[PDB]
Amino acid sequence: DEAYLEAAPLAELHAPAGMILPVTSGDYAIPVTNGSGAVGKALDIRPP
Amino acid sequence: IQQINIVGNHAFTTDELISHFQLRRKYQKQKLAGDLETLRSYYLDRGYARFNIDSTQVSLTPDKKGIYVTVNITEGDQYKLSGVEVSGNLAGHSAEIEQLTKIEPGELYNGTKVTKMEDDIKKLLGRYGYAYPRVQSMPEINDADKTVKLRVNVDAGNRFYVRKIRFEGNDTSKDAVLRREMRQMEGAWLGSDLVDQGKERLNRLGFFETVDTDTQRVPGSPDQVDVVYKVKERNTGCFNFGIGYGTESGVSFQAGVQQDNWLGTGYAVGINGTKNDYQTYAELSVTNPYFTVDGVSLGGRLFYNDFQAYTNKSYGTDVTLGFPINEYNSLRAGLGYVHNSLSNMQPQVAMWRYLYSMGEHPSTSDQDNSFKTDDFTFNYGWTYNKLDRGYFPTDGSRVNLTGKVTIPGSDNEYYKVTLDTATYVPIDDDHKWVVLGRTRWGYGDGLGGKEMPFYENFYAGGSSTVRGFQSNTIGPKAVYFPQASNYDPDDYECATQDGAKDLCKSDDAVGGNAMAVASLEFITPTPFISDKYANSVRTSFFWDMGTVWDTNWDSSQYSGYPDYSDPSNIRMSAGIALQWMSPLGPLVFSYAQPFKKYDGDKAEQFQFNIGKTW
Amino acid sequence: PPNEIYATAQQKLQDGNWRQAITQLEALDNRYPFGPYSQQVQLDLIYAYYKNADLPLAQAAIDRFIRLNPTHPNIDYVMYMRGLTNMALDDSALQGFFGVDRSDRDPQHARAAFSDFSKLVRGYPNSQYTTDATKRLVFLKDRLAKYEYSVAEYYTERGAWVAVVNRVEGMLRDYPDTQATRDALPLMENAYRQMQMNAQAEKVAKIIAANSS
Amino acid sequence: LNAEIRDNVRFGLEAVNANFRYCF
Amino acid sequence: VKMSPLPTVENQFTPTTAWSTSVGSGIGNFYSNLHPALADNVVYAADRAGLVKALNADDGKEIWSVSLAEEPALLSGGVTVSGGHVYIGSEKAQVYALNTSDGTVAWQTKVAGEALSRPVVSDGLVLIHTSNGQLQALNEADGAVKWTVNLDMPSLSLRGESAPTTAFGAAVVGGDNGRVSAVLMEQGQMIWQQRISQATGSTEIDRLSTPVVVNGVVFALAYNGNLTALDLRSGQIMWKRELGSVNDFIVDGNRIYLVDQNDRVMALTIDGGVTLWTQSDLLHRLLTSPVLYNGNLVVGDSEGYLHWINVEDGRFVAQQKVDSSGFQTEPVAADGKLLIQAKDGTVYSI
Amino acid sequence: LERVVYRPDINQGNYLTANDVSKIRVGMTQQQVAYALGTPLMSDPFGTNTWFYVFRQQPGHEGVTQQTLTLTFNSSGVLTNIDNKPALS
Repeated sequence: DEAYLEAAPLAELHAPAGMILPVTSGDYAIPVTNGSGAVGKALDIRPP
Repeated sequence: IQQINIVGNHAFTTDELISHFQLRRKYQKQKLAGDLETLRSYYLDRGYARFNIDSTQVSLTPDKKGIYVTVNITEGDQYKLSGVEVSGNLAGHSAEIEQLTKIEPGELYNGTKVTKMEDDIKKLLGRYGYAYPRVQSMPEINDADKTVKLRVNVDAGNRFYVRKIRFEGNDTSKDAVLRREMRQMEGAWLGSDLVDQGKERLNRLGFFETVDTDTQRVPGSPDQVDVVYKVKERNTGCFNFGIGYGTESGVSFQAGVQQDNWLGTGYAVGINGTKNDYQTYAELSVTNPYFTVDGVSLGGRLFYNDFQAYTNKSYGTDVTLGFPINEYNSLRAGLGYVHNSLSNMQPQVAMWRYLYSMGEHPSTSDQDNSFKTDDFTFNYGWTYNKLDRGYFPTDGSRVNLTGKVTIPGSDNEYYKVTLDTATYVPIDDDHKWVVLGRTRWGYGDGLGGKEMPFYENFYAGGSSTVRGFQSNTIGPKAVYFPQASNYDPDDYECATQDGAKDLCKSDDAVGGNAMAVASLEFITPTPFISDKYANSVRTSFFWDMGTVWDTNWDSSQYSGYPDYSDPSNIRMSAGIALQWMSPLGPLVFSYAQPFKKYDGDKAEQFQFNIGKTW
Repeated sequence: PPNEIYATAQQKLQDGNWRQAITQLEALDNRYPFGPYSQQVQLDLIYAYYKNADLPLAQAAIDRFIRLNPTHPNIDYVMYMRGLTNMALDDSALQGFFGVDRSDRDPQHARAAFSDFSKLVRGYPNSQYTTDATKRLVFLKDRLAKYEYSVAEYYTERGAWVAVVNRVEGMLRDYPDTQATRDALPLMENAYRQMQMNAQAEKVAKIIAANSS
Repeated sequence: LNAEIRDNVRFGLEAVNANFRYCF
Repeated sequence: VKMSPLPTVENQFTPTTAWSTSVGSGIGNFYSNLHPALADNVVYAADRAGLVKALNADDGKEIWSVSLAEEPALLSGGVTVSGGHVYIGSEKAQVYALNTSDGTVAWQTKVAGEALSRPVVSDGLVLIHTSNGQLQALNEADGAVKWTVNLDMPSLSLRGESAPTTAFGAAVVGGDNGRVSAVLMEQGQMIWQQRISQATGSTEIDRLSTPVVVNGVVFALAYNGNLTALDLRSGQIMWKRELGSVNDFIVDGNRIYLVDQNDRVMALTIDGGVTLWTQSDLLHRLLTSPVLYNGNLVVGDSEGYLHWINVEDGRFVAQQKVDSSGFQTEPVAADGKLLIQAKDGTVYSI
Repeated sequence: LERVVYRPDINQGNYLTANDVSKIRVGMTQQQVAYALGTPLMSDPFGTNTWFYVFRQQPGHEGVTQQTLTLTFNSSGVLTNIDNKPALS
């Protein structure tokens, strides 16, 4: 299904002015992309 | 192989020592090492501290006709154990280690006993979080007087803590379902005796085929571990639908669903019913094994049915609360209500005795009658269960005591108590040969001088109780009174006034006021069961007996008919049965031939059912 | 002959039964295992396995394809299909129909899928499938955070206050930008409040207030 | 008058004795 | 899976059977060399039960008996008779010394291994070859051990690891390593060792069963295809041919008569690996070792027949069925008497 | 009312004993402290190098037994302060 396209947006947290949050891991790091391709039912998933 | 020659012995003969060998054939000689270990243990178990094997030889006959095996044994004397010296990093547990080490001076040295002591020290230390102890032991031998002293080097090591408990087999069940069964909490010290509780708990639920425990070390820290459980879900429960439509039945149906795990949530459900031209039935049963986080259970059922001519109907409700009182025992209690009505009853001695005790006065030999009551009752019970399997137990025992008491203000006044027990005793290290005993008892009576209503009477017989007999065949039979039937033109000669002249005996079971049933079964493996079947089908042999009798039967007014007050008329049968955990559940196939029977008994040597009980 | 099997498989793939296409593809691989058509047929079989939900066979076919193609002009297509294959193993028709929340099931497959999509996005930043891959990565990231959340709630109910604190810290390190963390933080505060650790509770309260909305 | 459709899925038509059984 | 030939051999001369008698039950299914022996017109024989008897060599009548068992004695190795003493071994590592006038036990000793081959007697020396590779030299008068030597013991076969022979004061020995050697019998001091055969089938190919010394030349053959003529003072090969079997061979007339692994009968010259003749009519029927009796070779089989073979060209002279149970050990003959014991307890004299 | 329901014992935190508490001194390094006491189970994920040791036991149908120990370390890794809470308020 296309339910994955309804996932909520992500948003970074900030510190309460004077104490930090633990240093995060390098896992589950999502790179920034352009978004030029199609999604969901608009994609061709047949072999080329 | 033709001959094994064991030479060099004086204390023992070949015939006994060879009796513990696996070899007694060609191309099997590779197993010889196991027999040599056996010899090492046999002598090591008798104090022969210097026992060894100097050489062995295996050789072929001419033209590969057979094999000769010869073992050259050096047999020493017997040594006595003078004491045990224990030292090292005992970490405060020396009193328990010493208690586990005490021996009677002069006892014959036994290498296995030494191994057992070492294993017990590791087991003891595991209880306090010493996950990886380092324990070694060795004998010191004084040959001047054949004395052996045992030295044990013990180092408890570090305490371990559990960082995370992870599961990798939950495809359908909720994670919470398994965490509720752990007795080891995270962020606390490890206990081997506490972790092992989990592998029993996950089996008692009956939702899994296997539980594999594990311990893995954290690569970044010398004192922390992870505990990982692996399970494989057993498909549990089914949904059935059928169509009864026909030219005689009209439009009719049957349907229902039963599961011991509903969509993986832990709730048990059962929904059943049917409708046709002659009877209606519906039942709803739902229960929550976990109402609160501490294990309090709550559930109940509603039901309704009716049958047309005699004609009767009933309906009611049962709500039951229950809870554990210790690790193994639990209690149940609850309340319920049932409505019952009867009409067009055939006159019977037992039924009329009931009606007279109730204050009813049905006309003699007259089917034009009715009776109805509203009965409120209190339910209670008690259970015990230490079985290690949900379906095919190998050890332990189970006890289930139940009963009911009427509530003053109700129309009926009665009490009923039943007891269901079973015990499994293994006779096999591999748990393939097992002896299973099963017993059931029940008794009840009225209060206030009134009789027990006949529709709550006990019946026995059938594949669920005593194998080989037709359901409800065991017990007292109905005696009918001679006379207002509408079937006289065509029919029971005792009910119709045209042919009904005197009291008559019959084969119509009425059930009794007391029963006792018991059997013994031998559970065994068979050569025709392959791995596909070895884990799903059980083959057993059995012997069944049972008796049902009528409390308050009065034989003094009936001299030409059997006396039903005698409880000793025990019916007995024996046979063989196969229990198969098919994709549709634990189906039961059985054949038995009654060997002790009484007048009026009806036999059914072959029975089949869908099991899912006992 | 491979030309008739190929034509039949192509006709069934364009408009036809998936099983018939599989049968023809299997006959072609069984009879002509080393011909040039294997460059498309093997892929057609993996694709077909996906369409027929023959997931263990899609995985075996993918592993064999990759072993035989250390490099390939369309290797990223196959990796993408593997990621879809792993996502296909988390759900079931019964959980979906009744509206069941699946975050409490063991996320073994969600992690495997995450790893495959991560490798796809990082290794081929100019891949034509990038947009869909990043949407799935967002979905799966939340899929995992909900699991950690549910376990933390269970332990708060049972009273394992230390397990609760450590599980929520793990959530802070691994999913600092999802909804599950904002929802979990009150559990951290209450767990601290059941122990005499008020100085730490102040810190939790300040974090919650700073990001309140 | 009957069919075997899937493991744990049974159907048949068998006036009639038609039925269906599904196990999880 | 082999055909056992039944040739139409005429029983020429119709050898006359003088008698048959029996002691005990017989060796039966067990492989052994528990052969009877003839000395001073008395035939000595025993079974595994421990029953040992002396019989009159001229008519087969029993003249003396003893029981050596109360478990059974499980006697093996055969009986060796020399001078005034009779020696018999056992699989219990016991060796019994009986006298020749009355076979009551004179002494017995422990040999630390099964006595699986023929004991032999030299000049005051009893040589016992054990199953574990130890060769033990016993004192003929009391069982004392003068010396021992030991060879290596590969995990191969039993084969009745061949008994030692003697020449010029030294023992001529060998074993299942495909090796032969000589040991000085005064000290147990090894003089030389030599290799007869080699094999790549280290777990498949057998190496050795009996050496004989003729005119100072050592003649022996390894199972794995190697019949050799060696010097006596050193492990020096005189000649060799790729022949080999388990059963012992006959040397006489400057000719060597051998039986192959497949029961092929062959006659070779004594000066080289030169074949004189072969016969196959008894081929694939398990044969015992041959003896030379009245100028003709006598060979038996597993089916109860004896065969008289012409020493010149291998011509088959006669055959006669004596005991349907078969023979396992070789026949013996002396002073015109041909004596043989069947697989079972029955002993025949022709 | 709920006093009759069986409740398995609950343990939380690492194991503490006076014999080891008496061994900690200002001036010890983090490695010496972890060695002597064991790996800490709780720390301040948002702040300074502060370690917490909590000993908590809850026997069935009993009260809560708890002790805590707090260690404050500098950025150098040297222990600067030791605090103890032998009982709950």
